[PDB]
Amino acid sequence: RKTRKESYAIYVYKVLKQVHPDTGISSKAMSIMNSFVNDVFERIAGEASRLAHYNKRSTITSREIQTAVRLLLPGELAKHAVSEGTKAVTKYTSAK
Amino acid sequence: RKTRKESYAIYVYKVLKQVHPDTGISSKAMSIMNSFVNDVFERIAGEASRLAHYNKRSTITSREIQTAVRLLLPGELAKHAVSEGTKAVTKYTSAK
Amino acid sequence: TRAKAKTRSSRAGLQFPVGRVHRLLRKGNYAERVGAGAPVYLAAVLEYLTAEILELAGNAARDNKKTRIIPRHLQLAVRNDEELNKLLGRVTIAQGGVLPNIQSVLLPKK
Amino acid sequence: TRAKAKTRSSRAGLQFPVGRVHRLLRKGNYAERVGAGAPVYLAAVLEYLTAEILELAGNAARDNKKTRIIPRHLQLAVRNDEELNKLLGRVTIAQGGVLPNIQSVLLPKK
Amino acid sequence: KPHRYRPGTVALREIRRYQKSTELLIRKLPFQRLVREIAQDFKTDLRFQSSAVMALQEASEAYLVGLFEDTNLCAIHAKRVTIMPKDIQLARRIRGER
Amino acid sequence: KPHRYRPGTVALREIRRYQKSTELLIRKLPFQRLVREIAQDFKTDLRFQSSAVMALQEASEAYLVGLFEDTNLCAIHAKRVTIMPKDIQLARRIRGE
Amino acid sequence: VLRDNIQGITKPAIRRLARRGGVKRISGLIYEETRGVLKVFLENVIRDAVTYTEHAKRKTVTAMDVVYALKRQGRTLYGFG
Amino acid sequence: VLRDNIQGITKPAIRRLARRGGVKRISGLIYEETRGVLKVFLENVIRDAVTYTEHAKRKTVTAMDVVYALKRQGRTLYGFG
DNA sequence: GCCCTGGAGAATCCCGGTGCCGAGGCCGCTCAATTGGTCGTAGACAGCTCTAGCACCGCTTAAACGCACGTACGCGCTGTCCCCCGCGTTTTAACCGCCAAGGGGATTACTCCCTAGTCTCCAGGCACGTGTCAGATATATACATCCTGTGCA
DNA sequence: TGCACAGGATGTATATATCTGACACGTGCCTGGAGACTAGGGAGTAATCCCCTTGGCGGTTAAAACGCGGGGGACAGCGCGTACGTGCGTTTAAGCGGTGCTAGAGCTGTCTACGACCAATTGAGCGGCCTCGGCACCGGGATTCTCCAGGGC
Repeated sequence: RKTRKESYAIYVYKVLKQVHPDTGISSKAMSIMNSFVNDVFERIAGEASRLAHYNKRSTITSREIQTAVRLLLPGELAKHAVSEGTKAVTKYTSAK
Repeated sequence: RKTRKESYAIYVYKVLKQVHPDTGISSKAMSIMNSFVNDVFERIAGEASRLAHYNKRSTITSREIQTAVRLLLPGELAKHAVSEGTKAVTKYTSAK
Repeated sequence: TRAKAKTRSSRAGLQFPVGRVHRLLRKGNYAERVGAGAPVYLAAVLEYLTAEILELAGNAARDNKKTRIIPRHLQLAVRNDEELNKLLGRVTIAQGGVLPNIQSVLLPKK
Repeated sequence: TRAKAKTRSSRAGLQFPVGRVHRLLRKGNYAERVGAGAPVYLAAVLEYLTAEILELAGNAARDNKKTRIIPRHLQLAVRNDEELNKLLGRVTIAQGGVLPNIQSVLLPKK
Repeated sequence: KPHRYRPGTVALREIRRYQKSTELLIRKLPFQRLVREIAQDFKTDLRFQSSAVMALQEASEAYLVGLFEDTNLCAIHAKRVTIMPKDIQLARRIRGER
Repeated sequence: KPHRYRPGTVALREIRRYQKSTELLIRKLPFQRLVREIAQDFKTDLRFQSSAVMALQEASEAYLVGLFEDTNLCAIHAKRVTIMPKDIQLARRIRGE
Repeated sequence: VLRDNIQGITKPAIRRLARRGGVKRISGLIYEETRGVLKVFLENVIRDAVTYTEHAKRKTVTAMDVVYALKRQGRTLYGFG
Repeated sequence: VLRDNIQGITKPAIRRLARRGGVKRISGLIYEETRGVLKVFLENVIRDAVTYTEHAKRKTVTAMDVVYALKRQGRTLYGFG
């Protein structure tokens, strides 16, 4: 039995079924999307790491992520991303 | 008094007295040299961190530093830097 | 006794894994500590970006008269959307091709 | 009793601070563990690079009939050395200026 | 009397065709031999994953296509339609590779 | 007959002089006013450090000088000696901006 | 509130920059084009620097903020920190 | 050992690449220049890839090594890892 | 003699029918996320000092600005020729499928050496203070550079 | 009469003298690095499996190569007119120096809420499997675009 590998494939499929229900994806395209998610993750997390170091903090928080998003995304993408993340955090805090 | 700020100025001055015994340096040039050392340190340390993550290891070692130096320096710089670093590590192991 | 398990992704309303993002943040040598809302924020942002790209790619696939999204559709979406082109301007997409573009001085003189 | 303290930099034969480099590596979020020879190697490399740049800059100051190195001399050294130019190809040196380069078609005809 | 397309019609046709396609334009075996030859100078008795050779090919083709785009822009700036080695060299110097 | 230099001698002289010097070539108060006006659109009642404005000026001059070098190369490619807005635009396009 | 401050860059200063860049002859539209290019560059950098300043909960932009922004754009500056 | 393998990148292949680039007319001296440029690019990337492979203590060059080298050179590639 | 147009003719598009292999769903299992609890510290917060950024004024003068002239330079046009393109035929080697052997990547168990963590001790590096010499500036001078009027070979 | 030369003017390099303020050194102190030691897990090492890389062979075509004829694009030469460089006189803020004020950066002391850590339990996510329909390919017919020969104005 081959060793376990992790990918964002099932979540990419879920989002695809939300936005285009009668549409599918090929293996190469799924590989590309997995690479895209990993790249964006690394960019945002590295920027948040650098911000925390610059401010002499030991913790990466929601506002570090917010400032990293504002620094890395181009404009309208940034404001919509900030809206989505704020909404998610508010809902999480309201739940538990 | 003010809080202490670390710099590389005394060490850069030591190396300057080694290479050009009769030459001095101005404060702006010392700032530039401090920035240069911090930049090169950050570059090499980041490359070594990425190498260790790529190879699934928890320790940054001399092997990682040597490989990062090879990746980040052009040609003869890399050759001579690898020679210097190997010399230093051999001397340290001989001493203690 | 112990309550039924809920995922933090379900608590936050996301299709992306909050717990996996938290583990990746903790094991990636970013800071000493990770806050509770940081993985939620990051997973939400990744989901939003994925949805944008997938919507544009599905539109391009519909234009091509295909049901399946392929790298050509991904590249067309990215290069035709300006902000995604800025975000991914240094990325190469395998089997993506290029946009159709001919300079007007090369067209036959009419 | 305990011995007289020796510095790791003196054990290595170096003018750069091995223990300070070790502390920076430990508090910099680069990995979970740092080996013993990593700061030694890193400090040796940093010393070598500083020595190269300072040598070229001191030569450039000597050509100017000056005894103090200034940003202009640093820029002249860096931009005239090919490998150092590659290393610092996208760095701006404050108060360094440019190299004296004029294109040949702009010079007067004989 | 035999049919002849004018000088540039077929070139525009090829432009449209290859801008619509996505497949690789170099031959796989010659590219592989070139890669192995270049790698000889860096280490001996190297083995290559097939996906590694394919990734190298994709990267090289993308690089060359972008370079030719910039070269065409330079040639058009010089009031030409023929691309030239000096156009390649100007593009590489403005990009910052030489 | 009063002395006149020919059209280009003084220009080459200025080239040599300003390639020899290292000082900042823009006036500091106008640059500072420009910086404050631009920052005004991102936050109100912002204060600045003198070193902040000086770093901004140094970066801006370095950028403009490098761009002008690339522009001169393009103009020479077009068999001209005069730089033009088309030359600036082509240089920026090949750079990626 | 400040207005009309891009005209303070002035034609002689743009010409001095072009002389340090090594150019001999300059067109009249170059000055306006250079004003626009400088404005774009400044807007990008100052936006990032104000983002850093607002993260630090400060009302003062610092040389560190400018250096971090320029390093974020791949334009590292030596000599201010 | 292998020799003369740069000539396996042929004139029609360079023509196809130029057509995808939007090029209508190609000079006869373009082909040698493109061969040299390609050799330079490949040498850089393969050097970095073999360095990664040697650090891992492997004899086989992998797609992940190629991807890491391209990412180091600021030429990120999607779809291979 | 120049512009328009209708046929050829080649290429592309569109449609309908077949086969196949890769996407998509299902199933079992195991590893990672969740739950509940503890604890120790990072960070939020209030208070306070004192640095530095802002604002105003007056004066000197460098630098910008506006103007007039003329001269190189950009640009458009025209003519030559040669080189690249389109096409047809021959030759090469890519490509596909298949087969076989072995290197080397990938996994697992085991044990040891290396590194983190702690405590104590102290010397090296930072801030502060002070003095003197390198460099900046003035000034007069000597030399290199440019430009034109002039003459002749 | 178009190409060296003389000579004048202008700018620049060179030498010397004054002066000042920033560099380099000395001092005191404190905090971070070194010495000595323990405990635990990461990684080195050996052994083993099986995948996948390499190497070879043969047949089929697609593609590369080679040659040829001719049109169109590159390039050189020329003429014109205008836009920019050069210099001069007028005007405007820039820079510099003082002063005064206060907002906000920076630091300290307190304490509490939050994130690491741990043990136990379970379901979500991954690997292996199997199946069917989306797409690739083919072939044939319709449409579109290109080009030239021929005739009206």
